[PDB]
Amino acid sequence: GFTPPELDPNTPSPIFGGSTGGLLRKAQVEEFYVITWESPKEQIFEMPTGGAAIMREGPNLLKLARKEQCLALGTRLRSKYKIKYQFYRVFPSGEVQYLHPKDGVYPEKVNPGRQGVGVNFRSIGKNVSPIEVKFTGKQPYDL
Amino acid sequence: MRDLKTYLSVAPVASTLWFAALAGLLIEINRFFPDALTFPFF
Amino acid sequence: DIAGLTPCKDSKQFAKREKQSIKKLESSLKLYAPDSAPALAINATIEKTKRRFDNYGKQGLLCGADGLPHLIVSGDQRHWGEFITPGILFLYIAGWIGWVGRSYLIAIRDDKKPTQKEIIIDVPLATRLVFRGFSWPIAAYRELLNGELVAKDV
Amino acid sequence: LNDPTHIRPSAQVVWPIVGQEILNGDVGGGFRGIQITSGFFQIWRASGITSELQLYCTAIGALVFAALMLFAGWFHYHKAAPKLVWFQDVESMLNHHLAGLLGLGSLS
Amino acid sequence: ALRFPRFSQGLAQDPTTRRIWFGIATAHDFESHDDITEGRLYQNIFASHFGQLAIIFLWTSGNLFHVAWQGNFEAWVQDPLHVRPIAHAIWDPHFGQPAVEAFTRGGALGPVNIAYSGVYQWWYTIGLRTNEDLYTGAIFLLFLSFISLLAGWLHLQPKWKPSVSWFKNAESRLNHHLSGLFGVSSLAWAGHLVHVAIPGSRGEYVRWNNFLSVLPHPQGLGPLFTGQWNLYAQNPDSSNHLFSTSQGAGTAILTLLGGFHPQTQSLWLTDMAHHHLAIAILFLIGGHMYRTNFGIGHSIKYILEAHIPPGGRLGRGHKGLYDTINNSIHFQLGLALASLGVITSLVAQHMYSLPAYAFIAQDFTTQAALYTHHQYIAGFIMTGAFAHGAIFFIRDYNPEQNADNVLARMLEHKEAIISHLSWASLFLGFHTLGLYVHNDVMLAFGTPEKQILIEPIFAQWIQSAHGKTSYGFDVLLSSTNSPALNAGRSIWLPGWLNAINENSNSLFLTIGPGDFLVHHAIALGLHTTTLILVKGALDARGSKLMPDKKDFGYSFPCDGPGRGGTCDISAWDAFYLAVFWMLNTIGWVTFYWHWKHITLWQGNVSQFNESSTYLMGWLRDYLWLNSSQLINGYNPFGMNSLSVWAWMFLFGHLVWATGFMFLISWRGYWQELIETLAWAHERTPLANLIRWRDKPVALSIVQARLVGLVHFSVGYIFTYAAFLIASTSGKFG
Amino acid sequence: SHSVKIYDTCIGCTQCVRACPTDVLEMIPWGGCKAKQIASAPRTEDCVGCKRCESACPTDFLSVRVYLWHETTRSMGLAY
Amino acid sequence: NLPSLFVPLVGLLFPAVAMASLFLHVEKRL
Amino acid sequence: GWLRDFLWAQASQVIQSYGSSLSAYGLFFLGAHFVWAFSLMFLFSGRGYWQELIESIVWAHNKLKVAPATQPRALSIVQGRAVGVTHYLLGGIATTWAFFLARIIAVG
Ligand code: CLA
Ligand code: CLA
Ligand code: CLA
Ligand code: CLA
Ligand code: CLA
Ligand code: CLA
Ligand SMILES: CC1=C(/C=C/C(C)=C/C=C/C(C)=C/C=C/C=C(C)/C=C/C=C(C)/C=C/C2=C(C)CCCC2(C)C)C(C)(C)CCC1
Ligand SMILES: CC1=C(/C=C/C(C)=C/C=C/C(C)=C\C=C\C=C(C)\C=C\C=C(C)\C=C\C2=C(C)CCCC2(C)C)C(C)(C)CCC1
Ligand SMILES: CC1=C(C/C=C(\C)CCC[C@H](C)CCC[C@H](C)CCCC(C)C)C(=O)c2ccccc2C1=O
Ligand SMILES: [Ca+2]
Repeated sequence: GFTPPELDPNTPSPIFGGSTGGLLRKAQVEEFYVITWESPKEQIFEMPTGGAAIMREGPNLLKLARKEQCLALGTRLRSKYKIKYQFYRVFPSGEVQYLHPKDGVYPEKVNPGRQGVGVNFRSIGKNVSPIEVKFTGKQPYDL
Repeated sequence: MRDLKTYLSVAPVASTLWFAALAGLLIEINRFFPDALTFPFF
Repeated sequence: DIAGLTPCKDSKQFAKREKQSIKKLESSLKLYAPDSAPALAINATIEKTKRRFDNYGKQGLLCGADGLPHLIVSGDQRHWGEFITPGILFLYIAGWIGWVGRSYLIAIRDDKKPTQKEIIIDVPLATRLVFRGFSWPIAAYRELLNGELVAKDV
Repeated sequence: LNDPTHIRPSAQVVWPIVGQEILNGDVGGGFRGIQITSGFFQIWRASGITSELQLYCTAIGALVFAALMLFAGWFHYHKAAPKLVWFQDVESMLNHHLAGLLGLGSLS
Repeated sequence: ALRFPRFSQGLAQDPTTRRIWFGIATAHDFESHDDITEGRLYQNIFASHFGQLAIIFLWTSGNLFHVAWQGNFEAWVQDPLHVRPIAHAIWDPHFGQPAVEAFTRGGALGPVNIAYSGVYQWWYTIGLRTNEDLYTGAIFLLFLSFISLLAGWLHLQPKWKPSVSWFKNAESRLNHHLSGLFGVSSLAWAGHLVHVAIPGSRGEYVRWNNFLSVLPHPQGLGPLFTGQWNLYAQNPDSSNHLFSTSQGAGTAILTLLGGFHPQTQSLWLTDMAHHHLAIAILFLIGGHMYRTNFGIGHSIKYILEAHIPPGGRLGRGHKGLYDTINNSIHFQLGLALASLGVITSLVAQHMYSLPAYAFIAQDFTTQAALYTHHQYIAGFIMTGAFAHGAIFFIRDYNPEQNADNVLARMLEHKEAIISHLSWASLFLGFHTLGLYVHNDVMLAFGTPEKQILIEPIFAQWIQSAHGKTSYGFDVLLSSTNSPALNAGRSIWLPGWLNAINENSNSLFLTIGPGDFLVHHAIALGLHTTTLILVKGALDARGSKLMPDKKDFGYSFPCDGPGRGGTCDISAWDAFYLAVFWMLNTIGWVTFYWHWKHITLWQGNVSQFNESSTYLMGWLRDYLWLNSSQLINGYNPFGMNSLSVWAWMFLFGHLVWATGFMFLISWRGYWQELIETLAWAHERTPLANLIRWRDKPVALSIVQARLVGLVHFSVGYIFTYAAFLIASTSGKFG
Repeated sequence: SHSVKIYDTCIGCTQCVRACPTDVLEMIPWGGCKAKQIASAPRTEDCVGCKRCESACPTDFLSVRVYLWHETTRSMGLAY
Repeated sequence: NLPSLFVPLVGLLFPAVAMASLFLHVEKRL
Repeated sequence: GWLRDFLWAQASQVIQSYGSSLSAYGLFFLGAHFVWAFSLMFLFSGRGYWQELIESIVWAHNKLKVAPATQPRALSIVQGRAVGVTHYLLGGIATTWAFFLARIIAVG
């Protein structure tokens, strides 16, 4: 059992002068992303989009344009610094969707509450020939 | 000394020596037997 | 003669080519003092030209209307010097090279690090093996019969 | 050097092996060879060089300096290899390349 | 579905510009459309066939209309050798006065294009004489186009849409196609020749009004039924004959003369009628082979099952091939395209050597244009044939149902096949290039006598076998005591031997060492193109680098940078690579043909014979030399009619070069660039009032391979076409 | 979205998950190998199709497969 | 006379109409 | 005008150099064209095709016991690009080289 931490607005954002690498209309009408982390101090870190920003001591909130930017920055926060991070997807309705770490456990560490998806129980060479799924909507790897 | 002979056995060096010898040979053959579209000795 | 050609010894165009070449080199020769080294060089090229055309004429090469040798590769016994004989020589040398290289690869294949001798040549082994190519046709024929030439079930 | 407006500069001669001696063309001065477009004749004339002997001496000096440079490479990698602080002395380097290298070179 | 493309929901849901592009490029790949069935597949194909036929009829109708309404046809018939035919008129408001003047030619009232398709000679030869005849033709073909649309529409409604079982009735379709489509059509064409074309060749104008009054032969019908057919071969046209006239006119309707008409330099019309009649009989009798509804004939399946050699060197032989082919439309399209490409090259090789149309052999720009045309068509058709072999192996091939038959054994020893194609291509390449380079060095060093010039003595011996005397080999037909010479002396051999030993025509042209070398380049191109396509088809289901490739489809970008890197690993990529080699091969073929003929037409055959043995000769004495009039089609001093070919010549050079972009630059560069451009648009005042409905993205990986290949090919074809036509027509000789 | 599948040749070395730049893959428990874990692709709607996972797999042949499929804003990696 | 009608008809009017129409069909949303 | 009055015109010397001392520039003209076109093989293709083809060739060598221990591999994607651009640049530049030198040595 794991309860995703809710996104807390009014969480401070890093010190940064602005860049052309930030959000666009996509964030207004489609979706954007938010990564939060806890920092032990004020540090300089490389922004996945602009140049250099100053991570604030304590909780940090950072809105990014793509999920991959959140995961890249988080990978670095966990690597260069030793910082726990989470990030979420945010729709223009205000709805928030917690994304990562999905279990509260990082996905490279096996966690027992996890259900198999897209797992085929056979060697890859035992997939059927296309002719055997022709005119059916299926793909030989969907089995 | 052993290491130097080893270096001289390496692919590019052995290749330059080998093809340089081959080139001198073919050059001298075309020097004593120039032109020649055929094997004239039959 | 063959293919409507004429022997180069009988070709007017062939002799016209020799003439125009020699007169060209002599036109270059008129510019230098006859004792000078450029002069001796152009004389050497002239003698080499005469040797060339005279040899092509002697050894029976047929000429086209262009006055240039054409080679008869059909196998006609009058022209084996134009392909079949140098061809057998080639196949002997190429078979030599490939047979020796194959001998080397077989010799180093069970070494502890085979690639090590492929980038740094074992020259003693190579020298031991180079003269196997002298008898490569007997060796390869005997291997073909014995079943050592081709890998089994590949 | 006698007749510059007519003779073509040629500094390479080929061996007569396979027919290639045709590349030794008439460049003037009773000389057969390859015409050169590098410009060394105009440099050598501008430097006052007259005889082939002076060119020999320059080739020997150049060869000696090739040996000295090669030696210094081996020496400063294997014997006396400068410290990192030596390289980072940028003010010293710029001062010596401005005044020492370019200045004393141009003056010489 | 919900929007374009309606046949692909995965594409309609794409928010990028890609949705549009891939909607176009996938519109005809019916098997990949949503909710596709076999019945829908076959029915859509069938209707598409009617649509194609309608396009073809409408196109020929247009050509007829334009020749009749803006062309020279009536004037051309009176003087075939001094009237430039007119394709159509030019109304371009961009013309200056000099273009109006310079393009006004062929005896017309304004600017026109000279036709190089050769339809004047064809329509003249088959009996058309007046513009009125051409209009009747054009309206007839417009009618046929309409009825094609009508049938295609009809067979898409139920009770008129056929079952797939009907499409898979192969024996019946073969019987009707052989006996009816091939045979009866040929027989009817012989009819048109003897009733219309031969009379028009003898001065008689036979049309629909009077063709019932006129007899085709004075004794005709009666010697046919008696079985004494030689009365039809009796009185042929005289060797002194004027084609539009009754001078020298005979009465024979079916001959086997064997040569050419001395005036028109083309085949005898009685020869051609006899030909179509005879092969028509062969197709009629051959179209009764297979079994349908009457209890006689063959089961193609049973024949295939029966052809399995004992000793088992072909394993299970041809068992299961009937279903393997009948169930796979890609296998069928592959066989059709392969055969059709072979006979397309065959048409190319036989129409320049044995011209069948009056006064076409003297029009040199037309002969060159047609040969080039059909050779490039044949090349593309061949590459497509192999493409659909590969697509067959991916989509339709059933390994278990073809177990241990010849087809599966192709896959089983694919490395021997591919490796030996590699060997042949390497041998041909090494030695052909080596001999060319040797000869170039000899001519550089001033010693042409040192070249390696190999006589093409085998082909020369074949030409002698045909009765050519240029080489004095004294073999059959070239020798007096040969039974082969005796057997045909009374029939075709006088005309044939007469034609082959005439020095003006292109019938078995004299060949020398230059022909040897280019023939080995051509061998190289056939072998390398074939190597690429065969490796692509046999590795389409998988390789050691991608063993599961069949699961990824015919066309995919790649398999990522893992396992060493996998770009251009798909079968479609093998096609894409092979098209370059085909353009190269047909480039060599057509360079060869056009240079040999342009030297023949100038009486300067020696220039080819001496200059084709070294590559600088090709660069200097063919391309450079014959670009002279072309590149001066317009200049600072004025223009002439060649300007349209000069312009086009550069156009191709441009398009070709543009292709290089898509082929050398790859996607990620452009995707990042476009991201900066999206930022730019959103942050620019007034302009950000305008929003794109589709997210601008860089072209796909495969899409760029296709777009760049298309630019490369369009530039290729248009460049060579401009040079060909300008260099020939500018001289007309 | 691109399809991503795991095959029971998987030995549970976790490298596909470690390589993934959009967090598509997880490690779930399993009894078929010694590491007692097998990969899984529960979030392929975020899959961009870069095949870093495939570059990371040590199994011969691969035990992750990325079948590039219907494109989306997320699969095209668009930040706009 | 007729080319002065049909050349702008199929070289200007027809491409404008076809491009606009195809643009609408391609941008439609159901 | 560039195609005609510059390239077509001024290339006559290099395509007419055979039989003179400038014939080396004719040979380098054609050879540089050759390596430039040769680069297009690398620039237009990709290593997956080549590695598969090499799989068949390797099969042929193992059949005769002459497969090498250093396993043959197609060039890397990056190396494909580097080879490609290197031959493209060498071919183009040397082509213009031969063109220029023949032209200006003859008519200058
Ligand atoms: C004279 C004897 C000598 C000896 C035995 C060594 C020994 C060694 N050197 Mg040293 N060195 C020498 C001279 C020597 N060096 C000289 C003269 C210089 C000045 C250039 C250097 C500068 C130097 C450096 C900077 C380094 C070494 C390094 C090394 C070690 C690595 C092994 C090696 O160099 O393989 C190399 C084998 C070679 C054959 C190198 C050939 C390079 C030549 C000079 C290029 C020739 C250019 C060529 C003409 C281009 C035309 C090509 C055309 C035909 C296509 C090794 C123990 C390296 C090291 O410390 O290893 C960690 C290191 O980084 N050396
Ligand atoms: C299908 C073959 C074909 C081709 C390639 C051409 C080509 C050409 N035509 Mg022609 N035309 C054709 C058939 C063809 N035509 C037919 C069957 C007719 C009716 C007898 C005409 C009557 C016609 C006239 C009156 C004129 C041209 C003109 C022209 C030239 C300028 C283009 C133009 O004005 O639009 C073409 C105009 C048309 C009326 C063509 C449509 C005729 C049929 C119905 C084609 C079907 C079109 C259909 C709606 C779309 C199908 C797409 C495509 C496959 C056709 C051009 C070179 C003009 C010209 O000569 O300029 C100098 C000119 O004035 N054409
Ligand atoms: C001038 C352009 C050019 C050249 C020379 C080649 C050359 C070749 N191609 Mg390629 N190709 C090209 C363009 C070119 N291609 C283009 C534009 C494309 C589209 C991308 C392709 C795509 C392609 C494919 C898909 C395939 C080929 C294949 C081949 C090989 C065919 C077999 C052969 O001819 O034996 C050898 C011929 C040669 C001409 C080699 C020339 C070099 C000789 C050996 C020089 C000898 C070295 C000499 C001593 C100098 C040494 C230099 C020194 C610095 C070391 C051959 C090496 C096929 C293949 O691999 O065959 C097995 C193959 O499948 N090509
Ligand atoms: C021991 C050397 C050797 C041997 C015996 C063979 C044998 C063969 N090769 Mg291979 N090959 C070799 C080296 C060798 N190759 C090398 C080094 C390369 C990379 C340049 C290739 C690349 C190659 C290709 C692309 C192809 C073959 C093919 C073939 C087969 C047909 C013959 C042929 O086309 O020759 C052609 C020979 C070459 C293209 C290059 C040969 C290089 C030299 C001349 C030989 C190597 C000498 C070696 C360094 C000796 C070392 C000395 C040792 C004693 C220390 C044949 C079984 C073809 C095939 O698959 O047939 C079905 C084919 O497609 N080979
Ligand atoms: C009777 C002949 C025939 C038939 C019916 C087919 C049928 C088919 N082919 Mg095949 N094929 C053929 C011949 C044929 N082909 C030939 C001759 C070649 C060699 C060129 C190929 C090579 C080939 C490949 C590589 C592929 C197909 C594919 C397909 C399938 C889908 C085509 C599609 O929807 O794309 C729609 C086509 C277009 C939108 C055309 C646009 C692009 C063209 C080429 C540009 C036109 C040139 C330019 C505009 C000219 C104007 C220049 C201007 C300056 C004047 C389809 C079942 C595809 C497939 O589905 O694979 C499974 C596939 O990838 N074909
Ligand atoms: C005698 C009866 C008969 C006839 C006349 C036809 C005729 C035809 N059928 Mg059909 N068919 C039949 C019975 C028949 N069928 C039966 C009984 C079945 C059911 C078993 C089928 C089922 C069937 C299907 C499913 C399809 C056809 C199709 C076709 C068309 C092929 C396309 C084409 O134009 O090629 C014409 C062929 C020729 C003119 C002869 C061959 C051409 C030669 C090889 C090349 C040129 C020769 C010569 C040198 C030309 C000189 C050139 C010069 C004049 C310019 C064609 C008109 C296809 C089609 O297009 O659908 C509309 C198609 O999809 N048929
Ligand atoms: C991949 C594939 C495919 C395809 C393939 C192809 C594409 C092929 C081709 C091919 C080709 C393209 C072929 C060709 C051929 C030819 C031939 C086989 C020939 C014949 C010959 C002869 C026998 C002749 C003879 C004669 C006579 C008759 C007379 C005169 C003289 C002479 C001798 C010439 C398929 C789909 C199937 C399936 C899948 C796979
Ligand atoms: C006589 C003559 C001719 C002809 C020829 C022919 C026609 C041929 C054939 C040939 C053939 C048809 C052959 C075959 C082959 C097969 C196979 C199957 C193979 C094999 C091989 C191998 C196995 C090898 C091995 C080796 C060696 C031995 C050495 C080196 C190393 C190696 C391993 C490579 C001509 C006229 C041109 C010219 C004149 C003379
Ligand atoms: C032709 C081609 C190849 C094949 C080319 C290769 C593998 C070049 C290597 C060939 C040389 C000849 C191998 C070297 C052989 C050794 C030097 C031994 C030679 C033996 C003596 C003669 C010295 C690629 O690998 C490739 C990869 C990516 C994009 C495009 C391409 C590409 O276009
Ligand atoms: Ca003739």
